[PDB]
Amino acid sequence: QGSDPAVTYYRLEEVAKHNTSESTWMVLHGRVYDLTRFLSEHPGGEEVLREQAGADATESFEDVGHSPDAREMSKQYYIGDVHPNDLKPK
Ligand code: HEM
Ligand SMILES: [Mg+2]
Repeated sequence: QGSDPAVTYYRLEEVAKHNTSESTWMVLHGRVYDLTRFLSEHPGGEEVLREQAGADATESFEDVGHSPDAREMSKQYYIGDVHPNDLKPK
């Protein structure tokens, strides 16, 4: 019922738990990225990620205007999709 076996799903209330330097997950465009090993290598700094860790950071991501290389760089951190219950209705 909407459920691709190829896709692990994470509820947002779970993603919210990963908001620490020990484990930082973040949501971008309906997708969940584990950025823990990425923190120190993010050119915009750790702080800006930490401040939005455990949440949907899509808007902030897009407003900064990340580069194509930045988008390509994010893919290795993809660990699953946001549970459909927690996606916008429209
Ligand atoms: C939504 C949370 C995020 C925020 C708030 C954020 C914010 C920023 C800011 C403020 C800068 C500096 C502005 C500038 O370059 O002039 C920056 C640069 C950069 N960010 Fe992020 N970033 C986020 C997520 C990510 C992710 C997931 C990746 C990919 C793994 C990433 C990759 C980069 C790269 C490569 C740069 C260097 C410039 C470019 O290639 O765009 N960022 N980021
Ligand atoms: Mg490329």
